[PDB]
Amino acid sequence: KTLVHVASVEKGRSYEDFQKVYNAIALKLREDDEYDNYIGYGPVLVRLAWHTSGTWDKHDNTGGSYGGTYRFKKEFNDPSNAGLQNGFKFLEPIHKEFPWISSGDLFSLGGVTAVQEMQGPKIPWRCGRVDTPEDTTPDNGRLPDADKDADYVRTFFQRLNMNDREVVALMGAHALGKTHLKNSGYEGPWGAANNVFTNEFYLNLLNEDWKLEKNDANNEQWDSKSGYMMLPTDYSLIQDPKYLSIVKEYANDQDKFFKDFSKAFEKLLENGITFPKDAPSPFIFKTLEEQGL
Ligand code: HEM
Repeated sequence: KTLVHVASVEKGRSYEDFQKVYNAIALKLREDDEYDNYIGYGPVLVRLAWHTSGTWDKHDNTGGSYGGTYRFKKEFNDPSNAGLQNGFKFLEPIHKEFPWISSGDLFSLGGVTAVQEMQGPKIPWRCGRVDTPEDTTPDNGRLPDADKDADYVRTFFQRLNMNDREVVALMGAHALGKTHLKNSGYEGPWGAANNVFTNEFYLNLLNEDWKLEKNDANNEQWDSKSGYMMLPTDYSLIQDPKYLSIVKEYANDQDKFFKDFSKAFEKLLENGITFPKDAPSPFIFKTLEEQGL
């Protein structure tokens, strides 16, 4: 048994309307550049898009991006989501200016906007997520643990209908931002260019000299002398021979990584949603830079 969630376009809206929302997000990203010691809000908005989508369960179609349920306190206060309140606060003035967009559409568009504005690939995006009631909020515990191994990771993502290539591609988002000890019990960035979307995550996995250390929360993480870290689950991508081949591919082919990430990220954001056959095609938003804005 699975619920059906049919996409329904916000009434009367079309590409131009959502490009305006895109633009407002992008301009605020530019404006509020001081966030997180000048990393900016790009990374936390990408994380917010993933965590609001990553509760999905293919078996019964519970969770997922459609209902926008992070706005309800059970999901907002998931310990897995610690730190994401910053993303939500960023989006509040956006939602205030454009109150017609659904919460799910906003959270997922925030992630697309962030990736593109950080020079990542275009991510086609579809509208029509519809807010669902508080009792549809999925319980805590559907997001993954970081202390585990490759078998955990593989098994975890089966629940989101992601294969090895999809998983390795999605994990490349760890180029962005950092772990924060008070949020997750891990500390440090994965790389140097952490508000520009690149394939740095894979290059660092393969080329840094990693040491297994304990951080100040008494948790193990892999650290390099350049001041970078990897979670146990990140490092698992080079411990497993199947993941390791894919890491090598993306480390050696920027374009391939961009294309595969774009597909997997859109899929993650669309899991659980039925698009009517007459739905609009996916939108590909222009960046501020492409618009001369
Ligand atoms: C095994 C799967 C994953 C695990 C265990 C995991 C774990 C974590 C942890 C522990 C943090 C640090 C949070 C903090 O302390 O602030 C984090 C941050 C982050 N995650 Fe992942 N993650 C996974 C997959 C993903 C995926 C699939 C994406 C997106 C496609 C993603 C995007 C990010 C981003 C952008 C940040 C940085 C946020 C910031 O700097 O505020 N993660 N993740």
